[PDB]
Amino acid sequence: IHLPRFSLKQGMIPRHYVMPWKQNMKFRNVNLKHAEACGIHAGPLEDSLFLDHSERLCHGEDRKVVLKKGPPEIKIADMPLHSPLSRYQSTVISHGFRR
Amino acid sequence: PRKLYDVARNTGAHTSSGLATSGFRTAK
Amino acid sequence: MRECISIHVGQAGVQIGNACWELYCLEHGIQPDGQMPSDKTIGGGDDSFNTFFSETGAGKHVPRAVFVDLEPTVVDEVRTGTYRQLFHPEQLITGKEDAANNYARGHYTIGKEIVDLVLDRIRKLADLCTGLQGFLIFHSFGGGTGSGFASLLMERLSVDYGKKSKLEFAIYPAPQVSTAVVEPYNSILTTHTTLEHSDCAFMVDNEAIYDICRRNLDIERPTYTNLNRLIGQIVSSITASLRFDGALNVDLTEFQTNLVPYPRIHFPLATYAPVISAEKAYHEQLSVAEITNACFEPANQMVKCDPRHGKYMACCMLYRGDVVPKDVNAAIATIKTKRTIQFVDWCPTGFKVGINYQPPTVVPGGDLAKVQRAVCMLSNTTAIAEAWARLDHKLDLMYAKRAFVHWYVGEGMEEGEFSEAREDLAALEKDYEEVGVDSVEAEAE
Amino acid sequence: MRECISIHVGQAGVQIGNACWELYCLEHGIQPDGQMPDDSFNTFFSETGAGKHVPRAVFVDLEPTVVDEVRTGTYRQLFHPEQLITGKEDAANNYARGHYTIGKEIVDLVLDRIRKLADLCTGLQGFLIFHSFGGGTGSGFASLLMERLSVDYGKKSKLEFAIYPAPQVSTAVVEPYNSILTTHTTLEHSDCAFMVDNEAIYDICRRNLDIERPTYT
Amino acid sequence: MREIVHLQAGQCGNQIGAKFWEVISDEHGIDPTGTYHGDSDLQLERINVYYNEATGGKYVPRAVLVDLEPGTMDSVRSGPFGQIFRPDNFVFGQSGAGNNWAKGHYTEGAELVDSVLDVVRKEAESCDCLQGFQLTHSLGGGTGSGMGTLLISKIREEYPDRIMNTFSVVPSPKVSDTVVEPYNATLSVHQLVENTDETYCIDNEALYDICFRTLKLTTPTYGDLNHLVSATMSGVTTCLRFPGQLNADLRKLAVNMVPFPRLHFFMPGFAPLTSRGSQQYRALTVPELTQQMFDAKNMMAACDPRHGRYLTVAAVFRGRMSMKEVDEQMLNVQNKNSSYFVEWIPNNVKTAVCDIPPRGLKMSATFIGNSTAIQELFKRISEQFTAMFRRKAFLHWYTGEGMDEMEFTEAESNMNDLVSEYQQYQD
Amino acid sequence: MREIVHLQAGQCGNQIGAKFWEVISDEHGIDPTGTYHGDSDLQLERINVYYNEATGGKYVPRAVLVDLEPGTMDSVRSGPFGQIFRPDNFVFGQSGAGNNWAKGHYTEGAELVDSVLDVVRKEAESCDCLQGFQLTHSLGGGTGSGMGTLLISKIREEYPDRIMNTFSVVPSPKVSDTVVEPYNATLSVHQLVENTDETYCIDNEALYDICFRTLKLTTPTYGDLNHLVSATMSGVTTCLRFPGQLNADLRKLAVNMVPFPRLHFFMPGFAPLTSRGSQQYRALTVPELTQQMFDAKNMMAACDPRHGRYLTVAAVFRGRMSMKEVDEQMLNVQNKNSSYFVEWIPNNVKTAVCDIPPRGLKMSATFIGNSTAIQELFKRISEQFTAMFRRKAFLHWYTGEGMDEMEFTEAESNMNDLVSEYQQYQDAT
Amino acid sequence: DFDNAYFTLLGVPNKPLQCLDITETGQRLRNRYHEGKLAPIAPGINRVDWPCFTRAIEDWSRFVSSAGEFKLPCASKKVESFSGYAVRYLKPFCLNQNPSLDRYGQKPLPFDSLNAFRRFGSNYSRVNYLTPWH
Amino acid sequence: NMTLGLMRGTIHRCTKFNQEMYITRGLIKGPLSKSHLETREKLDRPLVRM
Amino acid sequence: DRWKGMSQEQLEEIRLVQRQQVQEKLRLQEEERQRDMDWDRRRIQKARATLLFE
Amino acid sequence: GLPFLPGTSFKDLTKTAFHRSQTLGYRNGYAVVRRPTVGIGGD
Ligand SMILES: Nc1nc2c(ncn2[C@@H]2O[C@H](COP(=O)(O)OP(=O)(O)OP(=O)(O)O)[C@@H](O)[C@H]2O)c(=O)[nH]1
Ligand SMILES: Nc1nc2c(ncn2[C@@H]2O[C@H](COP(=O)(O)OP(=O)(O)OP(=O)(O)O)[C@@H](O)[C@H]2O)c(=O)[nH]1
Ligand SMILES: Nc1nc2c(ncn2[C@@H]2O[C@H](COP(=O)(O)OP(=O)(O)O)[C@@H](O)[C@H]2O)c(=O)[nH]1
Ligand SMILES: Nc1nc2c(ncn2[C@@H]2O[C@H](COP(=O)(O)OP(=O)(O)O)[C@@H](O)[C@H]2O)c(=O)[nH]1
Ligand SMILES: [Mg+2]
Ligand SMILES: [Mg+2]
Repeated sequence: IHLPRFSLKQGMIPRHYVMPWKQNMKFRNVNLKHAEACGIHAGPLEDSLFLDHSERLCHGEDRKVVLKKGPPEIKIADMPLHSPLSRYQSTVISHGFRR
Repeated sequence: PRKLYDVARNTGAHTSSGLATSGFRTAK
Repeated sequence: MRECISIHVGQAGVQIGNACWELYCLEHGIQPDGQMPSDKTIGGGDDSFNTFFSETGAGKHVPRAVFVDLEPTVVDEVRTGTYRQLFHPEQLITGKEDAANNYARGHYTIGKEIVDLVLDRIRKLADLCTGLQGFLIFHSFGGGTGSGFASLLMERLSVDYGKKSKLEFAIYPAPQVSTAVVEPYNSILTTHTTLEHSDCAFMVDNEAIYDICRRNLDIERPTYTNLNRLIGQIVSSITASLRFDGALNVDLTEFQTNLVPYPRIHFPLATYAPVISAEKAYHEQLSVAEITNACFEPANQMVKCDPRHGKYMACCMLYRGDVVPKDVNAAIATIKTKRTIQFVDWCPTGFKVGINYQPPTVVPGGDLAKVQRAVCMLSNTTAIAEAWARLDHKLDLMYAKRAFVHWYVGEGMEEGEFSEAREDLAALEKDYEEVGVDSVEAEAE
Repeated sequence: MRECISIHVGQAGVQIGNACWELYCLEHGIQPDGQMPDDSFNTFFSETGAGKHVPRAVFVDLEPTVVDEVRTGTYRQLFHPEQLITGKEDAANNYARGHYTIGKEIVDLVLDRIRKLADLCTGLQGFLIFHSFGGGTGSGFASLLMERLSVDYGKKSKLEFAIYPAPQVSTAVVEPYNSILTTHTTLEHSDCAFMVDNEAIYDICRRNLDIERPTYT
Repeated sequence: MREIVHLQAGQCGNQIGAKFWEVISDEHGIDPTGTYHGDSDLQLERINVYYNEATGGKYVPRAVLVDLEPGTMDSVRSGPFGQIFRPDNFVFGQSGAGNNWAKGHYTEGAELVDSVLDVVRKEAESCDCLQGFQLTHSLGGGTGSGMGTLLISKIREEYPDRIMNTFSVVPSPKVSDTVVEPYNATLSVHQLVENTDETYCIDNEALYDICFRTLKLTTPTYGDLNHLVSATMSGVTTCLRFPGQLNADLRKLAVNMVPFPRLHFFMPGFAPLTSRGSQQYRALTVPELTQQMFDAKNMMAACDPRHGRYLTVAAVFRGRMSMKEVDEQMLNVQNKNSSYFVEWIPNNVKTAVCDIPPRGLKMSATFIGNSTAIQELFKRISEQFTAMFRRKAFLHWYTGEGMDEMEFTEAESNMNDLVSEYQQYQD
Repeated sequence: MREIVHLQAGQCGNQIGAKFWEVISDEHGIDPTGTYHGDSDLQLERINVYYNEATGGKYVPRAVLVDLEPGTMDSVRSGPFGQIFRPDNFVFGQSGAGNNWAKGHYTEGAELVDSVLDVVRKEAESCDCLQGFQLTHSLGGGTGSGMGTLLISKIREEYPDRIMNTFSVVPSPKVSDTVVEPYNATLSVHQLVENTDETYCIDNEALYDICFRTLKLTTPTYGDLNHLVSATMSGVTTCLRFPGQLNADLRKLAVNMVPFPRLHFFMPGFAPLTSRGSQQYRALTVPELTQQMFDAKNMMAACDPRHGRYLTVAAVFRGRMSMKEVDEQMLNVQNKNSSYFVEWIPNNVKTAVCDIPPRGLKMSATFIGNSTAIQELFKRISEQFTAMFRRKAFLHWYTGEGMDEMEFTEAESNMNDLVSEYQQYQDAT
Repeated sequence: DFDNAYFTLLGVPNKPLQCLDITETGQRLRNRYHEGKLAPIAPGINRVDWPCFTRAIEDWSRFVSSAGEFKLPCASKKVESFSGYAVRYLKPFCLNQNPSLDRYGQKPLPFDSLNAFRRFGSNYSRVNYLTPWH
Repeated sequence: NMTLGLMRGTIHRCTKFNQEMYITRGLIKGPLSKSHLETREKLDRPLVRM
Repeated sequence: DRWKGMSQEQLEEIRLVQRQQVQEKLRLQEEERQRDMDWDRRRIQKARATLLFE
Repeated sequence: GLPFLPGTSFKDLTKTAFHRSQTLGYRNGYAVVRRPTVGIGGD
């Protein structure tokens, strides 16, 4: 009944990338018990996080914990003169002039 | 002279010539 | 053992064959009289001509072709030309009056009195063949006998010869350049035959070959002969594995196996890779990566469509000359990296390769340079729908006020042909967009 | 595997690249007709399996009078016949023209030839773009070319050798507009920008070199 | 192979067909005796389109010469090329029609239509595959405008599924030649509408403008006008008798240029017309032929294309040319003048290219244009008809042969209906 | 290819354009039969700018000749260089305009515009990439003024993106040839500011001044003034026809010179002008060329730039030279008399260099300069107009053609607006 | 370029392979004819017209192209030079054709004389206020 | 014609907004020919694998 | 199974055939130039004879 | 022997007589056609 449920095909996504914690023979059983406790996946069948230029989207972390992760989005105000994003100040300047 | 430029075409140390100046030419 | 019977219908078919068979007579050692001076071939096994040629009782070679036209003004050129003694006199069928750009005439009135002789000649040609791979039909859509009589010929051939393979190399009406007014009617009404009674239909735009000739070659103001040479090179490349030796030979059945995903999807796209003049081959080399990347460009395509907007469903690469499979593998691994060539989701491999060791043969007074390598991409794309979308608009514009239908209905055709053909083309459009939709979810938020 | 594609846009770019490629041909073993009369040439020159070396450059200009001298004179044999891209009209000292109206129908050909040059590249270090701020195609089409080069290739380094407008002398009147408008775009699409000035080179040629009355060459 | 039985009725028909057969015999290489003295093999490969194989190794024309009075046949028989025609084909009466349509249709043409139909039944059934018939006549005269339409009405019954062409000379706007000419013009248009597959309308001062402005001829005779009409007459069928890259017969043009069965009035043209002193100031080249093809100073009808919308346009080319240049020129002319072509036909140009040019010419072309600007000629003839018919001006010369006035009423009603139906496709 | 379609108009237009085509055929090495006989291969690749291709390797000029009488047409056709022109390009009428702007613009000249338009569309659709047009006429005539303006205002809206140049000859203040010429001058100047991109103002007595003091010419016929006009007529389009270190076409001299769409009146000049007695006593150098360009006795309009402010100055140099002693000299002339250049543009100088000189000259240079001192021509033409119009001196020769009498009033109003607009942009800080 | 004394074989000069420049085919305005020459006779094929082309020239052109451009092999060289027998037929009282013939013809006429039969370009017509023909 | 005159700024601004938005859309996706991608930009990376 | 590829002399032959094709292109360009000049001369001859008769 | 184009027909200017001859005719009700032994003008 269940079929693989992938995402939109983008660039910058490998044709085949598996999480390196599944292929580790040392530190294997502790990883499997951790995955069972977290309830992610322990089976071998759908074990490709990135396939056919798309995300697996099926056997992960319920698709809401993944999105609600990391720091929140930053207000687009100005880049300081050391940030790597300071090359793109010229578009932020134009967007501030637009309003 | 167009006779000179045909005799001098095949002059050298390891060059075979069949043309002859003022006479019959070889059959090969 | 590997025969192939060519059928050339119409003026476009005959003039295409006049270059195709000169190319075939030059690839093998065939003089225009019909002689083979030397039995040994530089790349084959002393019977390589059996795909196209047959022996007679006088040490002569005769092509396995039937030239059909409803008027003799172009077939008598073959009967009086340089290859007058090469062809059997019966192998060049002719009619009395042409259909005069009318599908109805060539399908119902004029074509009924000449179809029996053509089927008789096809039967006597296929009698000699013991290993007949398939047919190769050459016609054009914008005509009366290339669109009307070819339809009747394919309808009778399908019921006569069963599930034997057949291929057509048709000429499609260009988006902007046309030589006829009533051309969209004939081009619409012949879609049912190339959809139903076909195995792999090829569509060729004259305009796209015009851009290829003016841009890649240094030929400004080309004619139909320079257009026909390229089509001859392509049909030579699609059949070169049935004659000559190579690393990875591919027959015409592996073609439809690795190219046709569904029986109603048999419209791939043709492009020839190293189409350059002798002027510009002096500077650049012709490596496998160069002529694999150049095949994917929209300008190099032989129809006026943009493959970037569509997605590839299958791809068949046919290689000629100095080609070792390592180079093909490297080129394919290169072209899988880039974002531009986007494949469909249900085809993870999407490539079929074929390698032959013979470089393509040039003709005297030809346009293309003599090269070491040649590729002929033959791939189906969802980007072929933007020709049917352009044709349906013209048919709807003409038929909405019922312009030229009086020349058709009074010639035996029931007037409901146009509506049914338009509905068929609409169903084809919907089917071609049904196989292109990604079976994935559009993220969230 | 250490290759550097050069791009020359405009009259200033072409007249700089002529001297540049003369020096490049003399420095390596490359004859003016592309022949040989030891792998140092592979950065700038490509290889064909017949003894012919092809430069890794594009000469792009909208007016035809500057590039047609290249495909007529001595080094006409060296360059590929297509690598000299040429338009019909010019940008006419207008950044707006060469950036929005005339430069739009030319940029596809230049992008295609840049892609075909990069297909020969396996170790592409970066680009070298030569143009001038005071012109129309040297400011409009150069900005658009780098602006789509960044989306074509990404973080690959593109180096600039731009003829900045001189303080005292000038060849045009409208050049502050072009020089204002192109530095709004050569800020986010240029990793480096080596600046040169014409009158400083005039003073250098007058004082350090013996040459009074110096041409552009 | 494909056979044309050329018919001509009247003084205009005979004097045009004389120059027509002169031009054809020059092109196919036929001396005035009748034999072949040409210098090519292509001139004999399709010579049976216009000629008959007979005794002497000579070729006689398929010409049927018809007149009610033999006055002008005397001049063509005394010409340089008057000995080729068979003496049995000359059909002639004793009294002329006197510019009367009724005499050429009911009284004097009725006694002569038997022998003409015998001659054309013999000439049409000596054919392996007859393509169609060809009539040259005039719409102003008496034996042309009556006898030719009687011949069409009698021939279309015998051969209904064949192609009929009519290179009629339609009346002239400014100065006429016959006073009673609008009556003949209306009564003959009423027959040509229902009776003819392809009609070609030629005006006389259109040709006068051609000879005066384009060719700069100070003293032009009628030989030059007949030469121009013959040149555009031979260019329609030039692909039947010579090969080419794209061939088109009469039937292909009939299919392409006739949308609905009542629009077949075309405006002929001839492309490489250049003055003597302007010959070296211009080149023969496909753009400089297709520009003069579409020019208003080149049409053979006295109504410019700008008065209406171009419906369909033919272009039959002859010579060594490239197809890309031709098919880009015909696309460019449609793209530039987008307001003068009908929007509901995506392509308004049919193109054919032949192989052999005329002698002494590199390139030649024959403009054939179906336009909605020819409806202003029929309006002009119709209003002149109403001015004449309101007071019954010359009507007693027509009722005196037993004609009803309802004929005139119905002949003007058909013209009015065709004018209103041409106006339907103006928008 | 960037080709110019040349448009003669009237007697002045024809007499200038015959000499112009003579110098163009001299530069490209074209004989009167129409072939090529040049001594260099640099004279042929850019011949499509002015010459169309005819059969047999014959080059026909890209000119249409317009007149309203056959007097000057027949003279220029029978001249030594009259056989190059296409026979169909001669379009003329029977009844002249009679030195009437209204006859040339409304009644007689309107009969003829539909044939000149036919020849122009005949000639412009044969162009691959047409650059623009070029009109030669005079503002004191009847068919140079009226018919020429109708051509200007009728080919502009068909081709609304090209570059339009007029080499107009505006009336002289002092020497006069036509009594009624202020009316024609005003009514053509009012129309010349809406449908032109570049206008070159030339006065006859300015050319007489050049011939009498600079050239030391003693009996200058109209041919010498025609050469003086035509040398700078060919000195502007020279960068299209020949290569150079710094190229500039008509449009590059259009964007760089006109600041606003109603300031396009320049004063031409020609640098290396000397007498025959002073032929060998001169070193043809750039400091001897720029010094003569900016001299007040060199401009071909009788408006002294010392009475105004130079809005923009353009200079096109010809001949092999470098780019130091060009730019240093133009900097020096910008800094020496800085009171005559507007301060609200910091660099008023445009410079182009071509390296193919005219034959017989090592170096040459053409001046094009936009100045606000051109208002003294307009205001003085207006003064002579209003000394005439208030008494209705010759208005019956104009009113009798259906022209409304308010047209003179709005022409005078627009002329005064031009003068005031030039006045505000002078003292603007 | 086919004339060279040092490459004479059997009395005919031939063009070597090292003198061919690849850029010559893209030179439209370098190898071109300037004037040419007329003859005071009727048109036709004759012995004094220089570029007169018969039906024996096109057959020769098709033959030479199918003969591999007349190669000349040598010892220790597969192809050395190009034979001069393939370019002989492009190698050469009579008057000049370019002097104009319009100067001995009639004078040009005004536009209203040319409009004697049908009127073109009239201001008071329908077509003057419609879009013109480009 | 004044209603024609004022429209040109809005059309040109819409064209420029479309051009800039197309370019940033192309910048969100990666470069063509992923062999040009430097090692700091792949989603795999050395840092994310550990 | 084990073909390495074409040797040096085959590629040299392909290069020589390309050079021959370049030479043929030169010859055919001269051909078409002379054809155009021929027919120009024909037309001008006819025009001059007609002018003489006039 | 000039080529037959529609600008090369000319009139015989030095021709005075223009008589025609009735080659067509009737003898006894039969449409007789005889050979032309003379042209237009007695030639
Ligand atoms: N590429 C190419 N296309 C051709 C050629 N000849 C004809 N065509 C195409 O064919 C169309 C002409 O109509 P055809 O289909 O050839 O006519 P037909 O097959 O003879 O049918 P009928 O004319 O009715 O007898 C044109 O639209 C051309 O595009 C050719 O030699 N090469
Ligand atoms: N250093 C140097 N600068 C040059 C050279 N050639 C032109 N320039 C500069 O170019 C400027 C003139 O504008 P161009 O760069 O030629 O204009 P363009 O690039 O051709 O583009 P358009 O203005 O549309 O013609 C001058 O200000 C010079 O500073 C050169 O050879 N060397
Ligand atoms: N254009 C043209 N018209 C002709 C010619 N010969 C006769 N006509 C026309 O013939 C008409 C005169 O009637 P005609 O045919 O002579 O009378 P019919 O012989 O009794 O039919 C006029 O309208 C003339 O225009 C010709 O050679 N050229
Ligand atoms: N400066 C100059 N003026 C000329 C020339 N030929 C005529 N003119 C002037 O043109 C003015 C009158 O122009 P006109 O001949 O009436 O123009 P028209 O309307 O075409 O007739 C007079 O003031 C003449 O001085 C010339 O070669 N140079
Ligand atoms: Mg056909
Ligand atoms: Mg420039």
